[PDB]
Amino acid sequence: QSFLPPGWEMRIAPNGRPFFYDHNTKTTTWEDPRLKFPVH
Amino acid sequence: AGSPNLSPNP
Repeated sequence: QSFLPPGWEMRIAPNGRPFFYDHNTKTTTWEDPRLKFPVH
Repeated sequence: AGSPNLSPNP
């Protein structure tokens, strides 16, 4: 996506939780995923 | 859905 790498699904949850979750590692993280960008 | 809603519990 625009913010966010090709791993990712930005879901801000009905509790107040935007989990930036990677689909290649299946990791739910609140840490900046764009950090992984060098993956390309 | 199959969207990431599973909050990591620390």
